[PDB]
Amino acid sequence: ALRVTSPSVEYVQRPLGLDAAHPRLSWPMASAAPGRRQSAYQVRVASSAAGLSHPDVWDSGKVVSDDSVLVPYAGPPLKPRTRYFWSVRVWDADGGASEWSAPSWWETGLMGASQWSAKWISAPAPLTEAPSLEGSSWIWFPEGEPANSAPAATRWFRRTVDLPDDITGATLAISADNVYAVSVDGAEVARTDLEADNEGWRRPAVIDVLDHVHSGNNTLAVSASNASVGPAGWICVLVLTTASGEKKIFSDASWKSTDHEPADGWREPDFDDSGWPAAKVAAAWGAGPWGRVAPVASAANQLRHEFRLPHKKVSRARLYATALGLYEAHLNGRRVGRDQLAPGWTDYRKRVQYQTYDVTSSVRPGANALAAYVAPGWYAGNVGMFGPHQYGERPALLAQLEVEYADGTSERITSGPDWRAASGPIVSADLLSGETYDARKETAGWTSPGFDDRAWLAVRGADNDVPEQIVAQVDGPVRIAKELPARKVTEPKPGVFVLDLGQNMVGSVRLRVSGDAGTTVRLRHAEVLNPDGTIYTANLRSAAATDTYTLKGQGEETYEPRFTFHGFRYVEVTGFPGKPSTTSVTGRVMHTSAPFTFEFETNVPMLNKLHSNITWGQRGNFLSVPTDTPARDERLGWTGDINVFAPTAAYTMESARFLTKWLVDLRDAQTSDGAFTDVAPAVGNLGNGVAGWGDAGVTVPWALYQAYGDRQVLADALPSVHAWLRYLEKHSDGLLRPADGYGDWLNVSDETPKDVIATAYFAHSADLAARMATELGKDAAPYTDLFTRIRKAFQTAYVASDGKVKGDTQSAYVLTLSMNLVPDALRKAAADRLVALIEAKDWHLSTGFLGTPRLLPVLTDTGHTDVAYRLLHQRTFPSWGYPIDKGSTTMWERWDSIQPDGGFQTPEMNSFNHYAYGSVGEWMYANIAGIAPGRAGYRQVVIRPRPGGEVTSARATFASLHGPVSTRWQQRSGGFVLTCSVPPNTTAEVWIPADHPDRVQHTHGTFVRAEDGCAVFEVGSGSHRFTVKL
Ligand SMILES: [Ca+2]
Repeated sequence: ALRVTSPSVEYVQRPLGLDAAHPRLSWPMASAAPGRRQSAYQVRVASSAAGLSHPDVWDSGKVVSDDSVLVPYAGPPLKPRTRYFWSVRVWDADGGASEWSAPSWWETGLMGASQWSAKWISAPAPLTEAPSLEGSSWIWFPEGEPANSAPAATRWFRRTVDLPDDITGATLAISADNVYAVSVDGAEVARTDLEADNEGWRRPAVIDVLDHVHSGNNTLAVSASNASVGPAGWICVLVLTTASGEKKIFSDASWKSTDHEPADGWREPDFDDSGWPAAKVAAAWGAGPWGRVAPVASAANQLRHEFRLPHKKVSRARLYATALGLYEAHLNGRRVGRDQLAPGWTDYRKRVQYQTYDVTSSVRPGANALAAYVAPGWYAGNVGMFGPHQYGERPALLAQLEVEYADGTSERITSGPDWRAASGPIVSADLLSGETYDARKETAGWTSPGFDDRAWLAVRGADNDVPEQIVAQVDGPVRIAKELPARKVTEPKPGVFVLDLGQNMVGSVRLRVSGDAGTTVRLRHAEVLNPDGTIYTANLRSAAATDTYTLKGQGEETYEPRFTFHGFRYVEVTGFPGKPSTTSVTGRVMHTSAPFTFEFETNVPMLNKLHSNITWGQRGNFLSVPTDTPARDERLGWTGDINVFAPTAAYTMESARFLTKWLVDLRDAQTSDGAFTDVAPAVGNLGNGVAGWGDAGVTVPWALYQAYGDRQVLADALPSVHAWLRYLEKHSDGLLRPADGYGDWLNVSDETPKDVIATAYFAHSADLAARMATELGKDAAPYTDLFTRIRKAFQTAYVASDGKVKGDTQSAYVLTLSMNLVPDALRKAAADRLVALIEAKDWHLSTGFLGTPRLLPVLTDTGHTDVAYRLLHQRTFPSWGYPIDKGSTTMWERWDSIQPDGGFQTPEMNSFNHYAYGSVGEWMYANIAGIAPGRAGYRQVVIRPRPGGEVTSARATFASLHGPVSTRWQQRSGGFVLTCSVPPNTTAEVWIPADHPDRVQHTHGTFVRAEDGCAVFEVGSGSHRFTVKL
């Protein structure tokens, strides 16, 4: 008989906090007997597992249908905060019913803003703002009008100040147009450098100076330099904290200045400056050309609330939470959940995602404490190459804890004005810069009741814009999926240790260290090494990717960052007490919580490595949004990159929830004139309307539809697709598109004309829109007609009588053949020419981002699988093999990220972890493993392994929505054997290469025809075997 295995709701088993009005149910089935199809199903939903025999929510009754995947709930409207139990049974094609599936459940979340009574809260200004420059003045030497114009020169400044007794803290905030070097009592405490300056006056530094100040007279001295003729000035505040409040010392006319280089000693207390004139105020803070300049603070503050619960039996407790920023919540001394970087990145003006946690076993009778760290994240911290405060200035928390009692009563505890805040140990936390943690600043016991917080500060209501929508998180929360212990420790310079994790990973480390309180360990993170064995970080650009930990002197300390992440294979450790060992550093690999769904293995080590690298490049960049790179100061949701990689991504991980979520981001960013943006979420004024980039709005829904059969993804995308096509028609001339855009980005000196590219993508988008309309039973004629008209305009403009395409590049042919743009009479000629260009390059590809994903497929489509294998197995540059031979463990941004001479490509743009060239994956899975969808969502699977190159042996399992699709084939002593497993309610078309077609032995299925050297079989579900002996 047929049985239901692993039923799911919205792609997952037992989702907690699901807000869908009509959650989509799936029931993979298993059967030892071949050839099974579903004729009917019946779903029941009830308020308890036992209640399913007499269901109180829904009973579909027996529904005549072969649908078994993503069937929408169609009972009475669902209520918020409710657990729904469900079960399904089916009838096979004979009429026999299965067992009822073992009962399962989903639980709704809050389903709408009105169900929140919590308030947004933030730590108060002393905890979320850096010491500021307000009250201070920009000063210079008294020459002319320095705020307008000063010479390109250095000026010198001194001030002796009498500081109060009992100083407990001291900070210096300082900025200069253009650079400065500041000292206290002759010891330099900070500087900026002329060569490194790029409008550094915009970014004041804040420095702790307690170790250099004392009571009584202290001498401050500053040199400052103006880089060119124009505005000059420098500004500072020295804040001294004592138990009786703050004292501030400003830059102002009480400072002495000189314009002639002073004698040495000029920084020392007893130097004679009595002949130096007073410094001149160039502008008060806020005045001059410099505006309201402020230092940036990025602390992850602690927020907490104690409360009393009744002594009654708890039936259930849930915490719903989110942040404008990032948070980690704690309840009664125990961290809540296992998510990292919650709530993730959305356009916070339009939506923020909330999380739901089961905390039933954490709540207590009597005294309870709820607590959270709250950090800047994407909301307020550095984002890409664009700096901080993209959405707001200060992070905010929203939290609602609901406890239900067995007597039917309940309590609700929320974020609000009664919460208290403290700085705690996380001094700085930034996604790009890293995290700085001082264990001495720990407040032991703060996540537990009975804690003394009388000297904590009242929280404030947040002044953040309220997101339009608060929605249950759609994608899998980022979680640690695995740990990578350090594989070796080197010491390439004295006291500078480099630990190799053996894999370029994304996440952060656990540091174990024992040593004296006050010892500071620094951890820098790198993707690659210099030839001397030191870490190379130039390609990271402005992202420091440095975590700093100061010890509390308490046994074997453990430090695990919370509010940052890096992309790296190597960790450089400085300041370690003694010698780190491999146990000192362990990588914690973080990404979206989605399963891997493709196992692939061949007889060829290099292909197995290529597959590993693909899955590592994908997972490294699947953290909240599909990113271009996880390591440098970028990490943006680049449309081009996911456009090319989506079909491969949908083989190797369950990518439906992740890319569904991202397409919501893309549509949130679509411009008012219908242009898809270059990145989504849209930050930093990057462009829009770019061919092969903005087209992700069409190609990514289609890729999800092909992999999963997800009709809802198409329905939700189609109106944005219409608006995109309308935009593209408006921005074209007789349907020909401008030669603008990125083009075939990072091709190997084989540049395709951008108008050929742009017009090809326009047509392809029209083609896909017709295919979507068709799948949805909508009217496709307008789109089909549009496609027809673009293809004609395209062929006339760029395709010659002999089949030559304008630009005569590898990508020019790849794209036209792929998108069905070459007239059919000329496909042979166009493909012949492609092969000719490959042969001419000594059997190397030349394609960039847009050409590469379609190259091996086009080669196979046109009867050149042998050539595809040649490219695939190629080891010399450019190739997939070239980087692998150089020790790659991910896909690089460039074919030559490490060049053949051994040097690096330009650090201006050179990542070792972009998934784009991993798009070769889909060709391997479809052709070596022989697993491809004949109908959307693998309702029919085409099993067409094409042996070739060095592959004589392959095995694969794809975790489809209908269940596992497996293949295993072997060529040996003349003979071929293929076995496969095809799940119930699906069918397969199997192609078996054979000298003599009608001689193939087969356990199941029907010979239908001979084609291209193989017997073609049609087969139903089950375990099949095919053999060809001689
Ligand atoms: Ca200047």
